[PDB]
Amino acid sequence: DAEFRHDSGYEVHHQKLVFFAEDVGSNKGAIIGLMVGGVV
Amino acid sequence: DAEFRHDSGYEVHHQKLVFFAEDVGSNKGAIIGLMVGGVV
Amino acid sequence: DAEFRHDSGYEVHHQKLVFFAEDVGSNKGAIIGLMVGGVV
Amino acid sequence: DAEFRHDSGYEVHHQKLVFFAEDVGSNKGAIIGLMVGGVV
Amino acid sequence: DAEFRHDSGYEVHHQKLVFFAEDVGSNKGAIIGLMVGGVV
Amino acid sequence: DAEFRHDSGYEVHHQKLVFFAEDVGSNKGAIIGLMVGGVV
Amino acid sequence: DAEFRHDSGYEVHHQKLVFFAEDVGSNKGAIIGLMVGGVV
Amino acid sequence: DAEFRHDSGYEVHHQKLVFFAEDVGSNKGAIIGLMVGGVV
Amino acid sequence: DAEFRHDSGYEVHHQKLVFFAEDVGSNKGAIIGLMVGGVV
Amino acid sequence: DAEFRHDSGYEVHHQKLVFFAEDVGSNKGAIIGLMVGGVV
Amino acid sequence: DAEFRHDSGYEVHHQKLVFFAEDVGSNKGAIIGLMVGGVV
Amino acid sequence: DAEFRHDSGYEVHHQKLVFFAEDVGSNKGAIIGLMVGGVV
Amino acid sequence: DAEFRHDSGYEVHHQKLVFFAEDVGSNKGAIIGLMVGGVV
Amino acid sequence: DAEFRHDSGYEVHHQKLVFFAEDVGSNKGAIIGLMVGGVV
Amino acid sequence: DAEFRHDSGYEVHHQKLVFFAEDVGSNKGAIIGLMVGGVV
Amino acid sequence: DAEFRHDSGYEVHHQKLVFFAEDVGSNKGAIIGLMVGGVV
Amino acid sequence: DAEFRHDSGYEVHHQKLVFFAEDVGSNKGAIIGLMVGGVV
Amino acid sequence: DAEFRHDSGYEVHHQKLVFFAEDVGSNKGAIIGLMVGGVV
Amino acid sequence: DAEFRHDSGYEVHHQKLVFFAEDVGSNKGAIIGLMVGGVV
Amino acid sequence: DAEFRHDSGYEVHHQKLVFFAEDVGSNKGAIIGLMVGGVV
Amino acid sequence: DAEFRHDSGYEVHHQKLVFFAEDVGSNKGAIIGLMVGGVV
Amino acid sequence: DAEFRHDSGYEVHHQKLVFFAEDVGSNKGAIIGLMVGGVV
Amino acid sequence: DAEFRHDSGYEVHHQKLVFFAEDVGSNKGAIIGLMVGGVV
Amino acid sequence: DAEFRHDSGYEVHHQKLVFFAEDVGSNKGAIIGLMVGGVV
Amino acid sequence: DAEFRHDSGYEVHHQKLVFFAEDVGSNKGAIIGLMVGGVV
Amino acid sequence: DAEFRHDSGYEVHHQKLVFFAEDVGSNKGAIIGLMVGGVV
Amino acid sequence: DAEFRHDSGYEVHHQKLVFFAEDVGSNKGAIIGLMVGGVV
Amino acid sequence: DAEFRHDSGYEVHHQKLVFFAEDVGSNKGAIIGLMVGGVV
Amino acid sequence: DAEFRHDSGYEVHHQKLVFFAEDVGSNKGAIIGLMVGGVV
Amino acid sequence: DAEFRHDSGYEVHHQKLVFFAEDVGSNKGAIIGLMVGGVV
Amino acid sequence: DAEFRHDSGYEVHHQKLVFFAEDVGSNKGAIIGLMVGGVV
Amino acid sequence: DAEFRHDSGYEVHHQKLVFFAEDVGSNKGAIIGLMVGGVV
Amino acid sequence: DAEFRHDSGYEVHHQKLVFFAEDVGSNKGAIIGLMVGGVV
Amino acid sequence: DAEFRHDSGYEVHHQKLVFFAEDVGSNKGAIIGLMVGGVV
Amino acid sequence: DAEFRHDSGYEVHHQKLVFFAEDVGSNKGAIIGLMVGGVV
Amino acid sequence: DAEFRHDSGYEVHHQKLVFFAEDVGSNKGAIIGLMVGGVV
Amino acid sequence: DAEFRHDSGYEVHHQKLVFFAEDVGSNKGAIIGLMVGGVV
Amino acid sequence: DAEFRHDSGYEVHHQKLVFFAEDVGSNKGAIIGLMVGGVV
Amino acid sequence: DAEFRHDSGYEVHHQKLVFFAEDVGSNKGAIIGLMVGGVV
Amino acid sequence: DAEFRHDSGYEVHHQKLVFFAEDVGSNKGAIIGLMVGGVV
Repeated sequence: DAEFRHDSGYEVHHQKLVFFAEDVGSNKGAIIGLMVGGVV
Repeated sequence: DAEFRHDSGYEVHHQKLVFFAEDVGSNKGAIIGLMVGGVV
Repeated sequence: DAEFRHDSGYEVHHQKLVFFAEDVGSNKGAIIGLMVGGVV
Repeated sequence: DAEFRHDSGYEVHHQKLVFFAEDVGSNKGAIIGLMVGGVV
Repeated sequence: DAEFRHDSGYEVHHQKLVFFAEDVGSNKGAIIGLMVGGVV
Repeated sequence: DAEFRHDSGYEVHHQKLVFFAEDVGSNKGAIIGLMVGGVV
Repeated sequence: DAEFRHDSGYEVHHQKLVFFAEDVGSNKGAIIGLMVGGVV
Repeated sequence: DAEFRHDSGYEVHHQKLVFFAEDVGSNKGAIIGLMVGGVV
Repeated sequence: DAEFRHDSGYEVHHQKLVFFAEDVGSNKGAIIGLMVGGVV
Repeated sequence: DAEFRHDSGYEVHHQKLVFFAEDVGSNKGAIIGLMVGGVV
Repeated sequence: DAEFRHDSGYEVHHQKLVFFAEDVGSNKGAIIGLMVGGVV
Repeated sequence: DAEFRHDSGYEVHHQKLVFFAEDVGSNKGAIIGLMVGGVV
Repeated sequence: DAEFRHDSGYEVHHQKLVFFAEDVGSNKGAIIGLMVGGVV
Repeated sequence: DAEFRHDSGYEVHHQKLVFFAEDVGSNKGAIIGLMVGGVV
Repeated sequence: DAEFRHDSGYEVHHQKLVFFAEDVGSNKGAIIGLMVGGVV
Repeated sequence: DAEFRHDSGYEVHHQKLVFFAEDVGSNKGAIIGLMVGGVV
Repeated sequence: DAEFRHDSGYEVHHQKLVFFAEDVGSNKGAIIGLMVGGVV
Repeated sequence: DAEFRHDSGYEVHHQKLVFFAEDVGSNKGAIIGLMVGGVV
Repeated sequence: DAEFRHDSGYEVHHQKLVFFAEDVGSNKGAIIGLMVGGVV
Repeated sequence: DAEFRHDSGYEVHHQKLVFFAEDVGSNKGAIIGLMVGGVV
Repeated sequence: DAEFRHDSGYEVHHQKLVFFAEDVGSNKGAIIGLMVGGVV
Repeated sequence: DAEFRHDSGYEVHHQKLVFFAEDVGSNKGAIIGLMVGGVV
Repeated sequence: DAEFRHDSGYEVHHQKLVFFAEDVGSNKGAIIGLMVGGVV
Repeated sequence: DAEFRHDSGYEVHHQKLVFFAEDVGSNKGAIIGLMVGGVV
Repeated sequence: DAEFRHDSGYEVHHQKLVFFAEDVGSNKGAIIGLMVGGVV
Repeated sequence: DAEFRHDSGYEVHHQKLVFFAEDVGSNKGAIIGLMVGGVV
Repeated sequence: DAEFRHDSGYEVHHQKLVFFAEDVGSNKGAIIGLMVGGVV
Repeated sequence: DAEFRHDSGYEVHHQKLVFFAEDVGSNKGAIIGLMVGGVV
Repeated sequence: DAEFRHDSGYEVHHQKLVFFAEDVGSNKGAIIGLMVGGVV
Repeated sequence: DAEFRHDSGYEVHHQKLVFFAEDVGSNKGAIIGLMVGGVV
Repeated sequence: DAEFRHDSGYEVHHQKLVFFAEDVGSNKGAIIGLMVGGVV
Repeated sequence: DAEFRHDSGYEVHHQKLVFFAEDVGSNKGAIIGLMVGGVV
Repeated sequence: DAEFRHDSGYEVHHQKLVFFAEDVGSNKGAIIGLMVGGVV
Repeated sequence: DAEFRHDSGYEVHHQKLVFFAEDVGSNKGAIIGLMVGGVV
Repeated sequence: DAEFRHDSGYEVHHQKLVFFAEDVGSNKGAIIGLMVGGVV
Repeated sequence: DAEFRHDSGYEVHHQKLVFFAEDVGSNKGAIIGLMVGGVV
Repeated sequence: DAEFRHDSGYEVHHQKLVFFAEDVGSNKGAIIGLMVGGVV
Repeated sequence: DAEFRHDSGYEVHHQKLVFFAEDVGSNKGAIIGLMVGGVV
Repeated sequence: DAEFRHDSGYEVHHQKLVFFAEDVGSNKGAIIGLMVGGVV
Repeated sequence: DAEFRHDSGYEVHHQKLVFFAEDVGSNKGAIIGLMVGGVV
């Protein structure tokens, strides 16, 4: 995207498991079926 | 998006499990079927 | 969106489980079926 | 995207497991089915 | 993309496992089915 | 891409395993099915 | 691409293993099926 | 590419193993199926 | 390519093993199926 | 290529093993299937 | 190619083993299947 | 090639073994299947 | 080729073994299957 | 070739073994299958 | 070739063994299968 | 060839053994299978 | 050939052995299978 | 040949053994299978 | 040949052994299988 | 031959042994199988 | 869908223009945020 | 859906324009926010 | 989809223009955010 | 899909233009963000 | 896909133009972000 | 795919132009970001 | 693929032009970022 | 592939031009970034 | 591949031009970044 | 390949031009960056 | 390859021109960057 | 290769020109950068 | 190769010209940069 | 090679010209840069 | 080679010209840079 | 070689010209740069 | 060689001209640069 | 050589001219630069 | 040599000219630059 | 030599001219530059 992202960690006293999945999905811009510049 | 995101952690005294799934879904912009610039 | 988001953690004394799913769903912008610039 | 990203670590006292999957999905720009510059 | 990225490490007191996967997916630019410069 | 990337390491008190895989997927530029400069 | 990359190491107190795989995938420029300069 | 790259090492107190693989994949330039300068 | 590359070493207190493989893959320039200067 | 390369060593306190394999793969220039200067 | 290369050594306190293999692969110039200067 | 190459040694305190192989592979110039100066 | 090469030695405190094999491979100029100056 | 070469030695405190093999491979000029000055 | 070569020695404190083999391979000029000055 | 060569010695404190084998290989000029001045 | 050669000796403090085998190989000029001044 | 050669000696403090063999090989001029001045 | 040769000696402090073998090999001029001044 | 040759001695301090074998080999002029001044 | 579709044309006495766009929209199956097979 | 669709044309005596956009909208199946198989 | 489609043409007495765009939109199967086989 | 498609043409009395674009859009199978076989 | 396709032509009394683009879009199988066989 | 395709032509009374492009887009099989056989 | 293809021609009364481009796009099999057989 | 292909011609009354390009694109098998047989 | 191909011609009443290019693109087998048989 | 190929001609009433280019592109078999039989 | 090929001609009533270029491209077997039988 | 080839001619009523080139390109077997039997 | 080849001619009513060039290119066997039987 | 070859002629009613050039290119066996039977 | 060859002629009604060139290229056996039977 | 060859003639009704050139090229056996039976 | 050869003539109704040149080229056995029976 | 040869004549109705040249070139046995029975 | 040769004549109805030149070239046995039975 | 030779004549009807030149060339045995039975 036209902007950024961020993340942060820091400590813990025991075991830690982390799973991260960002932005699942097709589109982030524009989807166009058909465009016509001009007819007659 | 034209804006950013953020996250934060910090500590804990025992085991921690974390699962993250951001922005599930197709679109973040525009979907359009068809456009006509001008007819007759 | 044109606005950001945030999250926070902090500690606990025992095991903690977290599951997060943000913005489930297709659209965040505009959906258009058909547009006509002008006829006759 | 026209913007960057970031990440952060820092220490912990025991074992840590991390799994990261950035931007899963087809499109980040524009998809066009068919475009016509002009007809008659 | 038109912008860069970043990452960060730092130490820990015990074993750490890290798995990283950036930008899984087909497109980061523009996909065009067919384009016509002009007809009659 | 038209921009660079970065990474960072630093020490740790015990064993560390790291696996890195950037930019999985076909396209980073433009894919065009067919283009016509002009017809009649 | 039109831009460079970077990496960083630094020390550690015990054994470290690193595996690096950069830019897996076919395309980094332009792929064209067929282009026509002009017809009639 | 049209830009350079970089890497960095530095020391360590115990054994280190490194495996590196840059730019796996077919294309870094342009692939054209068929191009026509002009027809009739 | 139209630009250079770089690498760096430096010392270590114990044994180090390094394996390096740069730019694995067929193409770094242009591939053309067939090209026509002009027809009729 | 149209640009140069570089490498660096420096000392170490114990045994070091290095294996280097640059630019694996067929092409670094242009591959043409068939080209026609002109037809009728 | 149209540009040179470089390498560097320097000392070490214990044994060192080095294996080097530059530019494995067929082509560094141009490969043409068939070219036609002109037909009718 | 149309440019030169270089290498460097320097001392060491214990034994050193070096194996060096330059430009393994068939081509450094141009390979042509067949060329036609002109037909009818 | 149209350019020269270089190498360098310098001393060492213990035994050194060196093996050098430059430019292994068939071609360094031009290979042509068949050429026709002109037909009809 | 159309250019020259070079090498360098210098001293050493213990035994040294060197093996040198320059320009392995058949061709350094031009190989032609068959050439025709002109037909009809 | 159309250019000369060079070599250099200099002293050493202990024994040295040297083996040198230059330009192994058939051709340094031009190889032609068959040439025709002109046909009909 | 159309250019000369060179070599250099200089002293040494202990025994030295040298073996020199220049230009192993058949051809330094031109090899022609069959040449035709003209046919009909 | 059309050019000369050179060599150099100079002293040494202990025994030295030298072996010199210059230009091993059949051809230094031109080899022709068959040449025809002209046919019909 | 069409050019001369050279060699150089100079003294030595201990025994020296030299073996020299110049231009081993059949041809230094032109070898032709057969020639035809003209046919019909 | 059409040019001369040269050699050089000078003194020595201890025993010296020299063996010289110049231009071993059959041909130094031209060898012709058969030649025809003209046929019909 | 068409040119001369040369050699040099000079004083020596201890025993010296020299062996010279100049231009061993069959041909120094021209060898022809058969010549025909003209046929029919 | 688990069912097919259909279309029909037939004639007209003058010019006819038709534009068709089937099934505008993201989904035809199922979109779900998250599932849990079982907890404690 | 589990049902098919249909369309029909037939003729008219003058110009006719038709624009058709079927099933505009995201969902045709089922959308689920979160589902739990069972807790305690 | 698990079912097929169809289309039909037939004749007309004058010019006809037809534009067709089937199934614009991301999904025809299943999209899953995250699934868990079982926890504790 | 698990089913086929179809199309039909047939003749007309004057010029006809047809443009066809089937199945524009990313997905036709299954997209999964992350799946877990089992945890504790 | 697991099924085939079809097309049909047939004649027409005047000029006809046809443009066909089948299955534009990234995916036709399955895309998985990350899958885990089992954890603890 | 696991199934074949088809096409059909047949005649026409005047000129016909046809342009055909099949299966535009990256994937026809399976794309996986990262897979884990099992952890602890 | 695991299945074949087909095409058909047949005659026409006037000129016909055909352009065919099948299966444009990177993948027809499987693409994997990283796979792990098993960890601890 | 694991299956064959086909094509068909047949006659025509006037000139015909055909251009055919099969299977443009990188992959027809499997592309793998990195695989691990097993770790600890 | 593991299967064959085919083609067909047949006659025509006037001139015909044909241009054919099969399987343009890098890969028909397997491309692997790196493989590990086993670690610890 | 592991299967054969085929082609067919047959007659024609007027001139015919044919150009054929099979299997353009680098690879038919297997390309491997680096393989490891086993580590510790 | 492990299989053969074929071709066919047959007659024609007027002039015919044919140009054939089989299997343009580097590889038909296996290309290995570097392989290791085993380490420690 | 491990299999043979074939070709066929047959007659024709007027002039025919044929130009044929098989297997243009470097490799038909195996190319290996470097192989190691075993290390420690 | 490990198999044979074949060709065929047969008659023609007017003039015929044929040009044949089989297996143009460097390698038909195995090319190895460097091989090691075993190290320590 | 380990196999033979073949060719065939047969008659013709008018003039015929044939040119044959088999197996252009350097290698038909094995090329090795350097081989080591064993080290320490 | 380790196998024989063959050729065939037969008659013709008018003039015939034949030019034949077998196996142009340096190597039909083994070319080795350097071999080492064993080191320490 | 380790096998024989063959040729065939037979009659003809008008003039015939034949030119035959077998095995042009340097090597039919083995070429070795330098071989060592054993070192220390 | 270790095998024989053959040739054949037979009659002809008009004039015939034949030119034969067998095995042009330097080597039919083994060429060795330098061999060592054993060192220390 | 270690094997014999053969030739054949037979009659002819009109004039015949034959020119024959066997085994042009230097070597039919073994050529050795320098050989050493043993050193220290 | 170690084997014999052969030839054959037979009659002829008109004039016949024959020219025979066997084994032009220097060597049929062994050529050695210099050989050493043993050193120290 | 160690074997004999042979030739054959037989009757002729008209004038016949024969020219024979057997085994032209320097060597039929062994040529040695210099041989040493033993040193020190």
